[PDB]
Amino acid sequence: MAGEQKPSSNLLEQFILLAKGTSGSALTALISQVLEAPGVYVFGELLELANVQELAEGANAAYLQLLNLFAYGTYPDYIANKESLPELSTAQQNKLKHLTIVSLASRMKCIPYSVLLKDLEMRNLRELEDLIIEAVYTDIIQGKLDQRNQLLEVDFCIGRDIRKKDLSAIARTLQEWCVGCEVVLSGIEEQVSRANQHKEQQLGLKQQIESEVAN
Amino acid sequence: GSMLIKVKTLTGKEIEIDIEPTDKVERIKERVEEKEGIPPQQQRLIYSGKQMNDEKTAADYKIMGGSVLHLVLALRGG
Amino acid sequence: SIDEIYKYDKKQQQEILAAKPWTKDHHYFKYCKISALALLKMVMHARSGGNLEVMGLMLGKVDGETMIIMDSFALPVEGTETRVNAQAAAYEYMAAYIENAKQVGRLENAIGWYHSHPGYGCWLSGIDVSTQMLNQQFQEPFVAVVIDPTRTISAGKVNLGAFRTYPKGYKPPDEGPSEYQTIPLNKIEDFGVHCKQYYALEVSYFKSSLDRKLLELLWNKYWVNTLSSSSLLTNADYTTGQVFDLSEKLEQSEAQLGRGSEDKLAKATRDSCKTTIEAIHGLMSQVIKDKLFNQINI
Amino acid sequence: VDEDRKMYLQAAIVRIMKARKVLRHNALIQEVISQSRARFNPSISMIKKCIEVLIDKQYIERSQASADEYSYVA
Amino acid sequence: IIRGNQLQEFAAMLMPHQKATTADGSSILDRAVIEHNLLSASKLYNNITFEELGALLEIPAAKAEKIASQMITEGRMNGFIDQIDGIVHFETREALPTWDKQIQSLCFQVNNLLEKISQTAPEWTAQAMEAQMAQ
Amino acid sequence: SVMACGVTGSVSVALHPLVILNISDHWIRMRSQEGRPVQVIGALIGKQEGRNIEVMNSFELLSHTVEEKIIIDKEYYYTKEEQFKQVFKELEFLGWYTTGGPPDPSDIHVHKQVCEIIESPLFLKLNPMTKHTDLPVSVFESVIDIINGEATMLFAELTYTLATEEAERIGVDHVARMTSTVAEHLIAQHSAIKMLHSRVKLILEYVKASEAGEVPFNHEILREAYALCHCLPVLSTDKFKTDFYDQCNDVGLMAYLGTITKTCNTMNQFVNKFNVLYDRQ
Ligand SMILES: [Zn+2]
Repeated sequence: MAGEQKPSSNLLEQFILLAKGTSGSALTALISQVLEAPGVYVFGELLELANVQELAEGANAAYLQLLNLFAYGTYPDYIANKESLPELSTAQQNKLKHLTIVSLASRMKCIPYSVLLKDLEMRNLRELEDLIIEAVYTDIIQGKLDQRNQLLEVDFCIGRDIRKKDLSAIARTLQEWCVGCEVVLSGIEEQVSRANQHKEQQLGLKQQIESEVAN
Repeated sequence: GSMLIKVKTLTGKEIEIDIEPTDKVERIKERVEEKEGIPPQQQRLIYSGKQMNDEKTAADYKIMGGSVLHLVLALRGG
Repeated sequence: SIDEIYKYDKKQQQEILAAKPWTKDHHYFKYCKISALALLKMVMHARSGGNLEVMGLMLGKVDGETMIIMDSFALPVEGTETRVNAQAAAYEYMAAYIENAKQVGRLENAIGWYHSHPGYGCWLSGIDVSTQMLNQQFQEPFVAVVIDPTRTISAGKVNLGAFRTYPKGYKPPDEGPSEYQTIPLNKIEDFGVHCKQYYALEVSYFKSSLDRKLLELLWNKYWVNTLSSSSLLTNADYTTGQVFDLSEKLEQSEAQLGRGSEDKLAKATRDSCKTTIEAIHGLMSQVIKDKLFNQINI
Repeated sequence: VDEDRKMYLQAAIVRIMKARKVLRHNALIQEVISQSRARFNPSISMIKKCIEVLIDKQYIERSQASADEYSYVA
Repeated sequence: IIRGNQLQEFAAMLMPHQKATTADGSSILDRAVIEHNLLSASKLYNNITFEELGALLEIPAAKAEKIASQMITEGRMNGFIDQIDGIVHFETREALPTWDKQIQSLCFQVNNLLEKISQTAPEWTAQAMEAQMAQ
Repeated sequence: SVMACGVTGSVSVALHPLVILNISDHWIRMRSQEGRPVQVIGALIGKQEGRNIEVMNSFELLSHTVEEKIIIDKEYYYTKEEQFKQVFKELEFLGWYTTGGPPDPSDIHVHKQVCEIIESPLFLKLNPMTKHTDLPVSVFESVIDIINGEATMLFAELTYTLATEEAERIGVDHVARMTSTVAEHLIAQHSAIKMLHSRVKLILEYVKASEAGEVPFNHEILREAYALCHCLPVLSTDKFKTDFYDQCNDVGLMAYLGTITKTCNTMNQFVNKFNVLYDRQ
């Protein structure tokens, strides 16, 4: 319905009315069709509904595990936690791989190939850059293949998930560093209001001296 | 402008302009374009089958009131 | 009021227009009240003019002891700096404009000469000194409104001079500025022939409070553009032309001070320091952006 | 009559074409008609060819803007 | 980037003189498709070798670099090479280029979120406006 | 209130800032002529850069009162442009500014009036008689679509900046301050940065509220902040590191030569006065 970065736009009121009316096993079908929603793998205001709250910790408590994985966890979590979460499709298993990998490139300028080969259990170049190119092909990834650094060049990242909340701490760390660079640059500003304002005064007075030298 | 000459397009558009008896047709071009949007560099000023130098005075070619400063000029301006 | 000077009293303005104080003293006009239309298309049409010299009619008025430039700008033309009375040919512009400008209450009339020497000024050269002198004996109050486009590019300040040239018979009195300026070979001789036949007007600027608020708010989102210049890449070649020109000027300062254009060595030291300052401040802004955005470490 | 009129016209035509660049196709040919009202009745078509003749000599070029409405060159 | 029997059905769309095909056996449209294919790969990618990109394209690395040099025997190619190291290269566009890339990248990203919330919080738009007038 | 909520056009022109001042100046002109804040018209032009609009240059016009409506005296404006298109050919009539409250059917009407010289023109609204803290410029543009069986145009707003001309910027810096030239330079930096600073600070404020309380919990808030913190210092790369060694070494040896220029001019004057008093120059 609404439109910015998100999965298939049906999903919002789609799963609103689904969890509203589909519950238990109908809630499981709800979840199964939730599973393919990439840009919203996390449902903060969609788990706002008590229907998803019973989705969570109901029969599908493992699915709330998976949802928080999207919010918090990674696919390599599943590589360890192969049984904790609900089932996933190979497409969706690679989707959780893309979870952790978009989070990684979110971290670094460019994540190494071997990094995701190992954490995401990726064996070889072929499948590696297959899922890589499909991630970039989602257009989440700008930049290019950082082969020489054995990385992936990254110029732009679309938001992966809703990623339940460091939100407060996130925005306040943002406020912190914003103000920090601001104050660095503002100390510069007033050093400028010193120096070549001092340059104005200095040369003005020096020229006064030179003019008074005559008579 | 003391000299009130005519700048004429290929179709005969003779324009009344105030210039001087030493007024540069270099700036007479400026005048024709500042007056008619038709810019002067395809307002090729030709005098009697032979071009008028874009860098000259109108009166250099004994140009006067009913004299003609050729455009060949453009249509989109007009 | 801040709008008290934007008031174009066509009564008062055209009154002092017909006042002819210059025929009593050709040094009456000491001020030049300007609205920023001069700066507007003077600047961006000397720059958009590339290197093509231009000419025409300025909007304006007169106030007290003040010429007033409501307008000055360029053409998409050439030939100025060498035309026999260039400017005239663009007056057709406000041969029409001002006329039905009165239809909107722009009851102003024509006052001056818009122009630009793209890259090397806005003035009247040797043949245009014929222009300037003849026309000030033709058209006084007349001005040599002088600002250089590429000088105002690598300079950061608008050296505006309203140069009412000293008419034939009227010599520079106590106040003749006569802004000496480095001229190409075409007109430097005739500038030496006529460098001291003009004075400058005290060119002030007038506006509204809305004008100031608009410029501040301009900056208030242009600062992002400020940190996105990349102009060291822009005219590094311009710096190179200055390289050659400066080694040349030191050659000529050499040739002057050899045995015996005044003291080309000192003038050359001056201009060298100047242009180096120019390139250095360009590098300043660029290193500014660089160190800022490149010292942002995660 | 046909060869001497054609020669007289080539010169009158190039000279116009240098003076003002019309230059259009259609309007141009019409204006050409206007200049030589006295001479004789020309072909409305061949208007095309007319400009064509001047296109070759490096006298006037063909602009991008229209099949008509070209530009003057040289 | 679609593959062989992903559109071998397009064989049915083709024409007999066209379904009569080329010397190397990649038909006229096949290699056309490879121009198309690799062009996608090309416009995409930074730098790759030819055992890499040939196994990618299921084809000889010989052919890969070979007909690369042919792909520029068109002159529709842009990039550069090492024959010996057997590599082609993306470019990192690195600099001032990438600088303003993500400069105005963040500009649009920030203004996207700004006006998203200004429309989701036009009331809070007014409130933030109030506090910023205080600012 | 017949407006139509649409999309972009064909804007790109060049700018100088006193024509913004001539937005001011037409309002002052018609106001002094009528003794009242006059809802005026003015010939908007601007930059069009990809998907960005920049509504910049618009001076005095003719705004007649047709019984309630602002009116571009259309053929009057035709006269006017031919009165300046001779020499102002570097600028094209993008739209019209005015002065009043929000956009009204008279503003819609003269915007349509601007929609008759071209197909998709722009709309600007200024007012010194309105009551905002922002730079008073509203900017509208057009789609053509089908709704409720009616085929209609569509006019909606997009955001701008202002010109980037060198001497223009210098004049902006002065006429803002009107007194130190990079100071007269960096204050354009300061102004734009403070403007977007208010922007992303309002962002910061309603953001902080999100995590605080009573303000909507969305997952698309900070998330972008994560993107930002991975947008940190671009090009660590050593590429630009060498590049900037290059740049600063160039300018610095330039300055070194200028240590040359300065002290050599000093030296020549010294040799002069040495040839002045020690010698017969
Ligand atoms: Zn002259």
